[PDB]
Amino acid sequence: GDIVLTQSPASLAVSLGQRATISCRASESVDDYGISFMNWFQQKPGQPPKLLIYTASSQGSGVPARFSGSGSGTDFSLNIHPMEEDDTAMYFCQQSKEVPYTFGGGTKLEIKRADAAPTVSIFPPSSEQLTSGGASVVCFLNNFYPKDINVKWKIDGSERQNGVLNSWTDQDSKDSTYSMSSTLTLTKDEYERHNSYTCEATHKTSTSPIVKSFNRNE
Amino acid sequence: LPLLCTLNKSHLYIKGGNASFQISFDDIAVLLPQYDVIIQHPADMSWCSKSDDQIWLSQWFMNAVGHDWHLDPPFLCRNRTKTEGFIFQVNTSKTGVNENYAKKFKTGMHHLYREYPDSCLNGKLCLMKAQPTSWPLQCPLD
Amino acid sequence: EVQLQQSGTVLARPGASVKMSCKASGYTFTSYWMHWIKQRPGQGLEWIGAIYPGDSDTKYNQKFKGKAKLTAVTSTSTAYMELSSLTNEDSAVYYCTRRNTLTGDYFDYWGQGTTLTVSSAKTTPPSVYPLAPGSMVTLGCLVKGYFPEPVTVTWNSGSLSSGVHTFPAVLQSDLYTLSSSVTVPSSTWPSETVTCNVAHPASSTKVDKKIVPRD
Ligand SMILES: *[C@@H]1O[C@H](CO)[C@@H](O[C@@H]2O[C@H](CO)[C@@H](O[C@@H]3O[C@H](CO[C@H]4O[C@H](CO)[C@@H](O)[C@H](O[C@H]5O[C@H](CO)[C@@H](O)[C@H](O)[C@@H]5O)[C@@H]4O)[C@@H](O)[C@H](O[C@H]4O[C@H](CO)[C@@H](O)[C@H](O)[C@@H]4O)[C@@H]3O)[C@H](O)[C@H]2NC(C)=O)[C@H](O)[C@H]1NC(C)=O
Ligand SMILES: *[C@@H]1O[C@H](CO)[C@@H](O)[C@H](O)[C@H]1NC(C)=O
Repeated sequence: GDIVLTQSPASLAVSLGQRATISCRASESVDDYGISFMNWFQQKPGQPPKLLIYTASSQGSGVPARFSGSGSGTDFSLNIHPMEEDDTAMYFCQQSKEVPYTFGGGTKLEIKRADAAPTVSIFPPSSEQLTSGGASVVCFLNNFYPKDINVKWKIDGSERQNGVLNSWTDQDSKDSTYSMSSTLTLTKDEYERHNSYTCEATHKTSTSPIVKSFNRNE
Repeated sequence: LPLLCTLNKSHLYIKGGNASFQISFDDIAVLLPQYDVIIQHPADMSWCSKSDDQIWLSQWFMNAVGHDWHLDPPFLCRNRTKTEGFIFQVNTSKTGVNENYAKKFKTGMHHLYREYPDSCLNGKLCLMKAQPTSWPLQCPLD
Repeated sequence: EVQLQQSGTVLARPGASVKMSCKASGYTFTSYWMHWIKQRPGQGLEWIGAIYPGDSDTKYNQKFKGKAKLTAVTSTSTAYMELSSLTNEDSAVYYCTRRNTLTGDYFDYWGQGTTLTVSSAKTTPPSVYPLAPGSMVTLGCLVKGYFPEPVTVTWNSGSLSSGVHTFPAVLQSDLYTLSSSVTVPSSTWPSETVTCNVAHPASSTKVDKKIVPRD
């Protein structure tokens, strides 16, 4: 019974000055009284949603003319043109035709820039951590674009998936790149049974992975 | 003689000639006095529609619920030159200066639609909208 | 000027109840429905319910009946939401928002959000581990095993700010772990000092860890 809103795309990258177009399709009509009960919100990290557009096409308070809503029935669009730096955000559509009020899944808008290879750095466990009984191996993959990247851990030539935790930064305010941290955590006992530790990054900027390693001996 | 129909005890419909409306009550202010057409007398309604049947049905409905065109508050309709389409809107909020009119409107509605429960509760913003609709297949024709 | 001010971050144990508040100003509190919205970490938005403070009328999403209870105190223009029988699924940011009905139905003003964290963990300070390598050189700091969020990380007391990446924390063994990297010219380290400064306000702790070469 609940109205389902499907946004597309899930994310997109747009060059400064160019057009971003986000779509929202509703599972049933949101029209009544000659108007369309569809609203759009912008949300930046750490902040609440901000009303951009209400009733499909009416401009929210203080919202720049570059934001434009259109559509009716089941098919709605938000256009942003020209794209500015401060428009990077999550965008949500929301229907207000029927309770329960429901929202689209969100579309992440990013700034498009030139491709950039990651700078990869690997770190053995600190003597301090080892002395406490633990062992974490850390790999940083910094300042890359686009965001899509595969990180593989190898221990003495064998791929290791268990014990890996990854974390990603959002797009950098200065250079519009992404960064990532990958940490392999194991017991001190397991860490000391192996010699070679490798962090391998596959990214579209190279056909071959960027490989950083150390040997626990050296 | 207009036909009146209640479906599922909640959805209200009226039909007369080539016109039919759905009648609903909620807090959405679709029309506002600063943007839309103010109706104090039946003749003001020529700006609400190009359809004479729509105008006649609207007037019949308001007369039937006991709207006194001379004494009672004015209501609103969308100007026929706009693209969004026909609609009129009556403030039936059971509150403040409007309470007497709202109570009378409630009585009129109970006379026209016996089995409709009153959604316009004490103090709440409640605005009746009448808009075009296809006559539901589950409603009768006489 | 319309403002909705929500109460601060709250930590609760599984099975407990919590009540959070939303104080409204700059408009007539009793003339608008106040709605509540849930947002789980990295997820979309889910409608909980609403209260009309003018007459105490309430509406709920079927999904939150028995989970959420909405009330209001009109004397202080404050709306409240009580969440009961708490589980990990309740950890989220919760927003209050005003619904306007002028030529639409829309949430025009929003509170800043209240974070709820449901956990059995006890306040624990971080271990801070230096990351030194085995033209430019990258150093780091691993901040492991703390609760609750947040920690703040700076390098050389804030004077080293460019070339820093501090990563969001992840949960590891019911405690948080994060890392920070800093990239400096090789001519500047180890000849000049590089130190990560970690603050954990909840445990009244600050740690400075100088990054020295390995041996
Ligand atoms: C649909 O219909 C509803 C119901 O009428 C509309 O809702 C009401 O709209 C009007 C706007 O036209 C609002 O009126 C204003 O009210 C404020 C606040 O007044 C209150 O508090 C005062 C105490 O400080 C008190 O004096 C008031 O009491 C008076 O009124 C009641 C009857 O309502 C009466 O019993 C008393 O004896 C008093 O006479 C009241 O409790 C008020 O400040 C405003 O007055 C100033 O401004 C007007 C300018 O228009 C000016 O003329 C006055 O001289 C004064 O300076 C004004 O009256 C009312 O508050 C709304 N009520 C609610 C509950 O929302 C709704 O707008 C309609 N909508 C549509 C879309 O049609
Ligand atoms: C309806 O719209 C036209 C302008 O498009 C205007 O001239 C006319 O007066 C309007 N009617 C009313 C009753 O305001």
